[PDB]
Amino acid sequence: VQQLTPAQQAALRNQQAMAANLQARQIVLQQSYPVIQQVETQTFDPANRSVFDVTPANVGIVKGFLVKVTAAIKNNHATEAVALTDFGPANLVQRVIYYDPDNQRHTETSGWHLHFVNTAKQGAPFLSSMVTDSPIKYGDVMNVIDAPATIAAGATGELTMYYWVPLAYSETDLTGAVLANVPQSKQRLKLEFANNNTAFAAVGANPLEAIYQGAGAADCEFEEISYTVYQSYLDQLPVGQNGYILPLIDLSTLYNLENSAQAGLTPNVDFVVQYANLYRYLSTIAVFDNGGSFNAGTDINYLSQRTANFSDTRKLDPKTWAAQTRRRIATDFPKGVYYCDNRDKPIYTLQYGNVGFVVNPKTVNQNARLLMGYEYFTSRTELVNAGTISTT
Amino acid sequence: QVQQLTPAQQAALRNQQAMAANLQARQIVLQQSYPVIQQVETQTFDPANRSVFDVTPANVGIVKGFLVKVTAAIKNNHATEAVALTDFGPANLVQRVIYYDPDNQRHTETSGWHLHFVNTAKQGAPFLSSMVTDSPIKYGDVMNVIDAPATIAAGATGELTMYYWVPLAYSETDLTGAVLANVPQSKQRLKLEFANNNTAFAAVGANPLEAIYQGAGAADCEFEEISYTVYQSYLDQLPVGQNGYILPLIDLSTLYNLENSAQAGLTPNVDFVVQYANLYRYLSTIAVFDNGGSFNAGTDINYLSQRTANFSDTRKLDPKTWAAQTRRRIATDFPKGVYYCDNRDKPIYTLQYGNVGFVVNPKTVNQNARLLMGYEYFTSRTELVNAGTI
Amino acid sequence: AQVQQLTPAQQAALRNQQAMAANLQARQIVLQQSYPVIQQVETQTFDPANRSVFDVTPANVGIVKGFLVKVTAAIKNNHATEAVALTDFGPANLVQRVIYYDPDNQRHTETSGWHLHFVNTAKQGAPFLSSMVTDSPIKYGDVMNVIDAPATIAAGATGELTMYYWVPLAYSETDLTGAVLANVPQSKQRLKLEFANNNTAFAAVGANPLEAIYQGAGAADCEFEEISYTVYQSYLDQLPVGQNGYILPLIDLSTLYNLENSAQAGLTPNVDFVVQYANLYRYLSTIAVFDNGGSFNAGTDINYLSQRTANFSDTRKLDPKTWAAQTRRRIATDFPKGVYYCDNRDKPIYTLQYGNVGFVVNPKTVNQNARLLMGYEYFTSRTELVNAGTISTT
Amino acid sequence: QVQQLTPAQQAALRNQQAMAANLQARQIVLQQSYPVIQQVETQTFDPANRSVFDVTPANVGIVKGFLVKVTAAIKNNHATEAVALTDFGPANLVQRVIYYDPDNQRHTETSGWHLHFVNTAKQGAPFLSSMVTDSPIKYGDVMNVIDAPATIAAGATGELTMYYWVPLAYSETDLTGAVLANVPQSKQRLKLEFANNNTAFAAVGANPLEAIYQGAGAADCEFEEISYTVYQSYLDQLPVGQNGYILPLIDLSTLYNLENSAQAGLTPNVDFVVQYANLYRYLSTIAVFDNGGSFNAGTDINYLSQRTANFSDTRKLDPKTWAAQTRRRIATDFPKGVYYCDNRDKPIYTLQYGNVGFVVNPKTVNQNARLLMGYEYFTSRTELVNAGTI
Repeated sequence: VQQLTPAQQAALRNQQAMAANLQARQIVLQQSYPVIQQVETQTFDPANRSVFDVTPANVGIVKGFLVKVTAAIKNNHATEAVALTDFGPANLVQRVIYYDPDNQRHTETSGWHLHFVNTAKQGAPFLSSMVTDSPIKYGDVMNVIDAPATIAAGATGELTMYYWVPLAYSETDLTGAVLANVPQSKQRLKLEFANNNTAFAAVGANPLEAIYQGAGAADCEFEEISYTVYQSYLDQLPVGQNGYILPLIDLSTLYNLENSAQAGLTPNVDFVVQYANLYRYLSTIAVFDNGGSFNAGTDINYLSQRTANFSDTRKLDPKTWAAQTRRRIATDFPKGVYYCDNRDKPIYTLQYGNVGFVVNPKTVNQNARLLMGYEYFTSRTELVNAGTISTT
Repeated sequence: QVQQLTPAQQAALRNQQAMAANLQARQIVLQQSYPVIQQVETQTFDPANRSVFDVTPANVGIVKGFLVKVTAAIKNNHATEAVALTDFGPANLVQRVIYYDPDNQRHTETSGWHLHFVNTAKQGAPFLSSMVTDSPIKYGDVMNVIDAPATIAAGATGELTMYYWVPLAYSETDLTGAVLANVPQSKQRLKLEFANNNTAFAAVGANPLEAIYQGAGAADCEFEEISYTVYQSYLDQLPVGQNGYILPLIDLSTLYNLENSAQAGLTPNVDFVVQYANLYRYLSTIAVFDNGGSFNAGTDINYLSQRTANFSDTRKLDPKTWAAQTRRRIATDFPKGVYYCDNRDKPIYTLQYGNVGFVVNPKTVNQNARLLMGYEYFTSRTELVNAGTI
Repeated sequence: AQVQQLTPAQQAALRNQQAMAANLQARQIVLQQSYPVIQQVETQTFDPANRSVFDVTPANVGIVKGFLVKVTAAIKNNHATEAVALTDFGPANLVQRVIYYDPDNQRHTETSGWHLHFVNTAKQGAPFLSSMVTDSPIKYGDVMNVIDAPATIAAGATGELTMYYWVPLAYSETDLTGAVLANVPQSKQRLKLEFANNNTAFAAVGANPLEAIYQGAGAADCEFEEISYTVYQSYLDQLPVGQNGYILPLIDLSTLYNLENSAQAGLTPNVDFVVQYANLYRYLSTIAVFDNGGSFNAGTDINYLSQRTANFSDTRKLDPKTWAAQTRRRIATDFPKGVYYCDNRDKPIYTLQYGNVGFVVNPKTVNQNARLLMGYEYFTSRTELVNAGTISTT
Repeated sequence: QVQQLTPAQQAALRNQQAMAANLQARQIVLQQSYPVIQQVETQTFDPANRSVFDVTPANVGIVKGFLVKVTAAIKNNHATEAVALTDFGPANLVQRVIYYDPDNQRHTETSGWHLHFVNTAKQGAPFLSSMVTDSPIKYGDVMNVIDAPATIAAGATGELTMYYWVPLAYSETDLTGAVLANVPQSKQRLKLEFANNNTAFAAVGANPLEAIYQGAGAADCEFEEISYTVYQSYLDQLPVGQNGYILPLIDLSTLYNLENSAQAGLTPNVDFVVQYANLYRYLSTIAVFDNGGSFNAGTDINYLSQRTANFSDTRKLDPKTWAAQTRRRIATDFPKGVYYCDNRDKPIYTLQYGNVGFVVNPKTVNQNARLLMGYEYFTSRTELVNAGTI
């Protein structure tokens, strides 16, 4: 007969709180107004400081941040040039941490992983201009994301990069958004930037977190790095009786971005990375750093997503795997990056039992690691929606 | 009934309570099930030995379709002359696709070029292609999912890959046409005819409709190796109620079929009507104007149209305005000679044979000129009372 | 049923006979209490190098019986030495297409200009709007040049053409079957007219002069100077009013009288080429034009023509010279070379099953790109034109 | 109904009590009556003067068919060049056969070559031929029942002999199709058109389809004489019961008809579908692939088939396996270009016009290429509600 999973039994005992959460989200999105506003601008030399702290404005229901990073890389070598890596200007930011007003961190990931989830949630390369056949001069007019492909010996290059640091899931789904109408509780957006060490790899180094690589990289340096943060929030919140109208489940659930690093790979043996409990995984990104070398599928036998340790659900070679990615973002990721979409059916071990991610390599070099990147929800329920001054 | 024989209110000759239970049972299935894709067969062969293969898919779950990866290697053993790609290219690696339901019931019987274009038209873009952007981050053509060299020189070798989605269900959210295969009657069949050394290399001046390469060195071009891999997409972990499986009973008893046809007898500056058939629910129409081995970009056509009996021409347009309606569909143009007609918002369903027709008015017609028609359509299990498409 | 599928008594039990007796009473009241008006509804003069397709707004009044279309042209031959000569279809190719839409956006007649001209001939009993030559000493004859065209335009000369077309809606002046009640305030009623232009009206030597007007060695330099058109609408005004609104023949106004053309190819020598008639139409006549690859012959490339039926195979299997003898009893002449007329006005083809009646051409010699250009007139009785199919099949 | 539109149990929408009374009355007639064959008409003419004849036999009994002996004499008045026989040969001595009922209802309207091949197909051997054996007893070709010289030299004269069975009843034990001529109405007609001096001699290069001889002296060949004789097979002493004649009522109101057709519009390497009309009961199909006046032994055909709407191809075979299935039928091969399809065990009977089709996939198509289709079929007296036999 019919038997429900523990995930479906929880969905029937929380079905009146979810109906109240849906009708409170519809009232907020109907009656509020989207505002984007600059909250911080700074220009620094990264030979003195590279870790920065950004205090957001405490207003409305925050949906996310737009970070604009601009750089002025100068090459001081006499006779040798450098060239862009495969991640390029996405390594201008090395780490993004955001802390809640409750001092609970939401997103703690690197710069390349934030860019690829921005790519995956758009359906195209993030803030890119596609090439067409039109005689009307569209195209790369404004240089939103730009970097020169080669900085010569004695030249100077200007870089621009945009990051969307997400808090809410989308502009119509407020799962993960932050109430910020609290004056005494600050937020925090920690931003690590590149240096003259971590951004100019030599010939034979690991260009994973670098920006330029070449035989003149020992004399490449920044001149300045400027950043600008834009806070995107919902102003003019609806107020009924009993205070603000709030999607309580959507504000207590987080939406996170985390990356890891697994090692110890063996040729032609299944490397398994287990999905953890309590998380509802929306996308996995695996990067095969094969010891400072990135190859277009020719060092992988197959990628997979297993149930318990048995009965695979998508076991594909690295071109059939990339064919499912081309239905998502209308291109494929750089060399070594493999994306797995789980947005319609999220990987939830309460629903499916133990689920792992499998990589079977073909060639494993020395210092070869597997760089995971996750994107998920997590709930952790609440009992007080209060915090109102009664002497007002 | 101002234009079509039955409008959408008169086309409600169905039960409308079996339609309500079908839509409810489909939405239950698409929640409690999980999509699995897995390889079912793989074989590497030589086209000089064998060229037609029959593939046995697994009898699991509710089957949604098949992803066929075909990889090939071509040696050009000419002394001095090279060959070049045709307009259809690696999409002619597979010559025929026939699928058979466990009750020995055929579903899709097309060529490979027609199956590729329906894959393009259902994505909104060329199938499994990578768009070219302006990013400094190195996206682009990285993995070479669909790829073929544009020219194989004399004494060189070219490696080329092609993917085909053989559909059974209509889409990922519409389960019309899907096959229940848990406890079947017999095995399923996936007949696959591949390209030969006789069909894949056309000489200078030949008809490059089914060819892959064409040039002066085509007499000394040969295959070395063709591998195929068939993946099966299906829905596992089906929901179970008080009476066994929860099933969309008239989505599984419906056939989402793709079919091919061909009509000849064109004369210049008059209408060449290609009459649709009754009792099919036509969803799209692809016409390929093979003008005697020559393919032109609308230069040999006065107009294209789609008529009715009561109404006149409904979308009579010149070839560049017909192409403008397809750049809103797939965001590019089809190759030369290929014309797409979408009827997905309003399917053709007549009850009289020649009630709706497809019209091409040519202006220059060479000998052995023909229209190569491809159809995708819905039909129930009473396809046995139908007639020929066209 | 021995020849036809439905006998005239069998297809009279498929109709309401009390609604038909009430329909012929309402037609006699309309035809004796109305006034026939003919009125010019549109006129403009153009250059076909600028515009050649026109939409004509008629007048929304009365019960419309048809349209009279006068076309005048001014062809110039800018060649240096060579002249051109008039083709067999001639000035009848001044109009290329005719489409009429009624007040309810329902099309009626969608045919070519040469096919409209031959049905105009076939219903008069003579070549349309022509004057016969007599031996009267009183100066009758061709005084006004109603339909006129010079036979040859020399190098550096100009010719004036004049052509008339009757676009029928009603079947005749005594039978209002096919007429349109147009006293409704709308704008969907129009008369689309595509005219000849500089590409379709001058054919080179050895080309296909089917839709051309002139043909010769100097046809590359022939141009139009000017084309004028004038449209006259014939209708019945002051409709009789009893109670319950107007007194109208309801079956006559819910029936279409249409003219349609189609082309079929695929002829091979010395075997039958059966062009099938269609289900649910009521065919009245049939024009067949044998374009033998740009060549038109006076029956010297046909074995025989015939009409065909499922049981009772051939009904008029005749020689081409004997087929022409049955049309000299109709129009007191014969049609141009390649044109063959089949009359079915006494017993109309109405056949309830698609290819039951067919039209046969047995050719002796078939050139490359040969075809039959059919032309049909029919009653089709709206509420079953929606359930109809294609007008022909081979 | 997996394969056909209506299977044999669904095609039993007849009375089945009038079927058992028809079967009972048929064997009473076949036991009690007596087969009579007698001469109707003999006539000797010149084809330069007259060539079409109308034979009016007497209205006796239950008519089973007609035997037509045609004898001819052909002079070759050329100076130095000779002519040679075609593949169809003396079977083109009769160009057209039409029979009419006493009620002026036509039954068979074919050519002479198609009437000959149906005579071959219903026997199991070439019609009225001598099997070559090894016996020392002098059997063989003694009487020359069907004879023609293979080559008529310059100045020579050749004598031809040819026999035709024009069928009315289907067989000698099945009276389906027979004509009850004991009626108070007019006499039956048998229209016969013969060869001329314009249609029996083809020049070198011309189409030898309706010709008898073909060669470089064919401009000077002419008939000296053609004689014909018509015999009539019928049953007399019909049984009388209590209510008059004992008659197979729904066997005499059924027509066994042979009919001819022709379709054009072939292009290389695509399917050319020729659809089987509804309401006929097709027993056989003869398709002659005239490839522009050239007849080949399967070298210009990829495959032949018989499609269905619900099913796929049912007998898709290469042209030598298709000929292998007819060697189990007539114990030899039909001439070059002639392809035979047998449906006598399960006749085609659709109720929808394009349910079953006949497919030829060519590989080389010349100009004026066509298929010459010949059908034989059963139909009731409601042939008046039928359509064309494409």
